Amino acid sequence: GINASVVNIQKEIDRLNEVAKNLNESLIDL
Amino acid sequence: INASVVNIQKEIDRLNEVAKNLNESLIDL
Amino acid sequence: INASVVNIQKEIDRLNEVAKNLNESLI
Amino acid sequence: NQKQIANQFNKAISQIQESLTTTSTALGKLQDVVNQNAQALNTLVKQLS
Amino acid sequence: NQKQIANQFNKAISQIQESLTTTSTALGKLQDVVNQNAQALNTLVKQLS
Amino acid sequence: QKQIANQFNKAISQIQESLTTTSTALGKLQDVVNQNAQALNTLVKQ
Ligand code: NA
Ligand code: NA
Repeated sequence: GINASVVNIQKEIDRLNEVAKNLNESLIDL
Repeated sequence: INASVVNIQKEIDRLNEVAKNLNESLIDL
Repeated sequence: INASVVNIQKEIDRLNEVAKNLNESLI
Repeated sequence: NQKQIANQFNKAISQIQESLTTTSTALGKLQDVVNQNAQALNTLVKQLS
Repeated sequence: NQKQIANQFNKAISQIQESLTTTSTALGKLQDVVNQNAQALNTLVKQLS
Repeated sequence: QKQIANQFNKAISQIQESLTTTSTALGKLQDVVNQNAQALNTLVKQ
């Protein structure tokens, strides 16, 4: 009964790229 | 032939810890 | 038929570079 | 105006905290499947021997 | 005094942003190979049966 | 201003450790994934 599982972390990958663009909102305007 | 297991459980836990600890770095406004 | 090799050794390096770089941001 | 700066710092820390847990969860999911896949292989190898 | 503070904060945020896009990339390359190798191992089992 | 900067410095220190912790975890994963793909490739040969 032999079967390999697939992983799905596409939502975490996407979240990280998103958080990164969101950090632009926290940059201080000097 | 043998496939090895990985253990990054210490690391998984530390990231989760830091996430918790950084609460302590919030500025009280 | 064939299993592939993963190469993230560039990504791993960059994160250690960025860890060192953050020092030049301390105060 | 430390107040706003403070607040921009707090917003960013919130967002970094969110990247960290997101990253630990992704790492967790990968360690699970890699190890599940190593049991699958090692079981097949026994099955064949 | 605030300009030196804000300026280091923005610098650090910029290195952090790269660290997050670097980490998502490494995690995508890992997912892709993990799932590739899972399919190879499945295909072998298929053939062997 | 020392209160902002000491809070900032404390967060950055924790972040730097998280980077190295992430990169180490990624290494370990890259190692086992690779060794398992060897195992499978020599299984196939055989
Ligand atoms: Na470089
Ligand atoms: Na980059």
